[PDB]
Amino acid sequence: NTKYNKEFLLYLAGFVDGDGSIIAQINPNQSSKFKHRLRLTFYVTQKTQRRWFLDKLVDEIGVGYVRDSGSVSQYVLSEIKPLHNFLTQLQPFLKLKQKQANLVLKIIEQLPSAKESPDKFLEVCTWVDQIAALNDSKTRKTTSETVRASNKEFLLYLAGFVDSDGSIIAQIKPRQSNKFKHQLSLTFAVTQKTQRRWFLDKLVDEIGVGYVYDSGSVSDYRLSEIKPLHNFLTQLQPFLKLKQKQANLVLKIIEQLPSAKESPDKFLEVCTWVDQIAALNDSKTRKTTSETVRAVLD
DNA sequence: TTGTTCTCAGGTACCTCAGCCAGA
DNA sequence: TCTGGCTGAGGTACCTGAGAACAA
Ligand SMILES: [Ca+2]
Ligand SMILES: [Ca+2]
Repeated sequence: NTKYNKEFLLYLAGFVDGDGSIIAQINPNQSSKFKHRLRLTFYVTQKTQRRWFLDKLVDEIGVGYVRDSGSVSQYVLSEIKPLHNFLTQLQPFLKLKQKQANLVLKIIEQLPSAKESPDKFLEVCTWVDQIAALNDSKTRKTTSETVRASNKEFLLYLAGFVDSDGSIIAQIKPRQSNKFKHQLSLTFAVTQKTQRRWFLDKLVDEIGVGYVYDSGSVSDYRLSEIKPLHNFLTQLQPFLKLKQKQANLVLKIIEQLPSAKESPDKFLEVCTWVDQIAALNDSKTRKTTSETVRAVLD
């Protein structure tokens, strides 16, 4: 049994709450004693361009594997002993997926019994149900019914959730009344299905600043005020693993706003910093760029 | 002339299942 | 009959922009 470092577990619990998945399944199976086979899996998905991150996990956790699916990759752990050992250690730090974790640990321990009785098996399948109910389940076929046949601790965890479900954005917004016809915009955002808004609300309390906004079926925590933002990113930046470049770039920009609102040179140079931030992001619908701002030649 | 609030939306990058096979 | 490595995809729940309007 490997013991995992607490700091590793804090960050990881956040990223897992963000991009991870804790899953239990009943596999239709003729060979199986009860025509069904239970699978338990922990997943971390990420764009293949960042599979190094998932490759790190394999090394740090020390078990599991990484697979590709064209554009997107996954870390996967289904081996039972190690899975229980890992989840046992991770669950105290989970906030969104903690109930799932614990249910998967219960199932794992009750296994030996489940396989030696039709009735014990059934009960266990009703835990798989529960887990699926907790997840954003949408394509599940085989169900049990079928079978009837401390500030550093918060910043480490918050870095994790931010590296996964969050976004550090910098924008150049076209505007007539602006001295150089464009307005700089910096934003820290965290996104979440509106049914977990209570979580983005918690952030407003813990961070001290910002607001939660709703739209369609999702909500955002957003932070755009130049001061608070600089304060926050200065604190949070040491603990980021995917978005550290973006965080610094935003701090470097904020520090050079003074001299940027003075000369068309500094302004256009700071615009290239915005370009770099979007390059680093998974940018897809960006319109106004620095080259655009180079119409300032007019 | 600037900062900020508040909502919307394109295009995925996730999540959460589905399943087959070889080995012991 | 059991376990773990490996593969495919449905349908969002995110990310990362956009811009109109309020408040200075
Ligand atoms: Ca998520
Ligand atoms: Ca992500």
